[PDB]
Amino acid sequence: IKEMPQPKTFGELKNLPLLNTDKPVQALMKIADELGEIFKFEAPGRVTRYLSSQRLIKEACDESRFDKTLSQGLKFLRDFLGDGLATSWTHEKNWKKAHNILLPSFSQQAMKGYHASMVDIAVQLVQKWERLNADEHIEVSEDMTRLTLDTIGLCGFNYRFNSFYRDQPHPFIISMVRALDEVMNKLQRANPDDPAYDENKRQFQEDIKVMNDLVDKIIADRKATDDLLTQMLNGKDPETGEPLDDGNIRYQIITFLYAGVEGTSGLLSFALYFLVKNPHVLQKVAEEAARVLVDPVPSYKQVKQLKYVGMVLNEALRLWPVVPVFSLYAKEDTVLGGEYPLEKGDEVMVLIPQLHRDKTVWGDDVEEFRPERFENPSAIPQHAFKPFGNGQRASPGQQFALHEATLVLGMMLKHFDFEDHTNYELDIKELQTLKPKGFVVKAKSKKIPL
Ligand code: HEM
Repeated sequence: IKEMPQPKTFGELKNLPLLNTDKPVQALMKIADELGEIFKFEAPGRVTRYLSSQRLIKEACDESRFDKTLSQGLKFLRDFLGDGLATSWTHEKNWKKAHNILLPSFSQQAMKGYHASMVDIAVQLVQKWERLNADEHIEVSEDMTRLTLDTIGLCGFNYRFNSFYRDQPHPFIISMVRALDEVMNKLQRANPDDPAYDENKRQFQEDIKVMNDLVDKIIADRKATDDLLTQMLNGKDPETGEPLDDGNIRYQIITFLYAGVEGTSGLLSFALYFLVKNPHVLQKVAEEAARVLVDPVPSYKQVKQLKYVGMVLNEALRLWPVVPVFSLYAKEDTVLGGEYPLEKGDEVMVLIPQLHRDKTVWGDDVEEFRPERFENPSAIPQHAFKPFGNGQRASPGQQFALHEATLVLGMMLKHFDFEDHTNYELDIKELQTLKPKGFVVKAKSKKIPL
């Protein structure tokens, strides 16, 4: 039975000032590197424990001992995501119902139905890059976000955001990013009732209205005229026979569009970054892309044969898991690793970037980008790789995300050579999800028609 380490406290503010940064997850990684596999973190009125080792995280991932909790971050996201799937307690009224109703929208049959829409948007991206002049460059994170929002819009809702017909981000992206930024600010605010924050609160309500205005256009357009929206509006819970309430449906739509703005866009941006920084890996992916993608547009079967592209995407998720933390609570009194006693309700945070750098399960070379790590998935120890979370509360979008990401990276490397023309230094923007900031490249067309 050991005493848990804790970083510097600041009187009544406890540890809160340590995360007074634009990069709090990166700050928590530095604390983990100082204090080791577990440390206590206190803020006014709340305590959590950050886990960094596979040894402790494997116990946290035991669903008989631990269930999902909402971090302060996820609690604030309920301001516009409500009790959608991601921001619901496991035993809250709409979690199990929504989970059951939306399950067949991620079926193998659903995935085959989505492929044609993913190709539509991927073709738009390739055509944009083909039409750039010699003196121009690509804003990588920006164009990856255009693609992922358009893909979930078309695949999920038969709605065209038409992000490639806009120089600035779609108003929905502008408002969602501004809302996510306000939540990052709220996590650092000790005195939220201060009148100095009245303008912030007004702007927050305005951004929530813009997002709700778009949800109205998606529903109106469906009324005017078989996908995720069909299942939301018409699907009934097989257990109870009850459909989703109109209010919950709206929260689910914004939740799935949030997957469109953050997550897959981060992965694709991180993936291209690692490729331009590791030219031998880029050459290998370019060779696979050329060999497998023999048709003008990729088939479902051809995307499944892009094996090394899959390994590249997994190695991007290892180093920079784009959803970097998930939170759990002790269902009963328990002892973590035979050293740390927890009371019922005690909260733990899985620091995924630190888990993915645990030398005891990954070896010495944890900082090296080596997709060859994932040549044999079965050789990776249990609970050593958790970019999609854990158990019944794990990502339902894993297959969707990796299919989209494989298709896009495959086509990109089939159609273009890439130059890191500015010698870009990785700068990671944090919104409770991770994405490169200011990442720019030049593309050279291989002149292969679509
Ligand atoms: C690289 C891409 C993605 C990553 C890394 C990712 C990661 C995650 C993680 C870690 C969680 C668990 C969060 C927690 O325990 O608090 C999660 C939940 C979820 N993800 Fe994903 N995700 C990705 C793509 C997607 C996509 C494309 C969709 C939808 C189309 C999606 C929908 C969801 C939903 C609805 C949940 C909540 C599930 C529930 O609790 O019932 N994700 N995701």
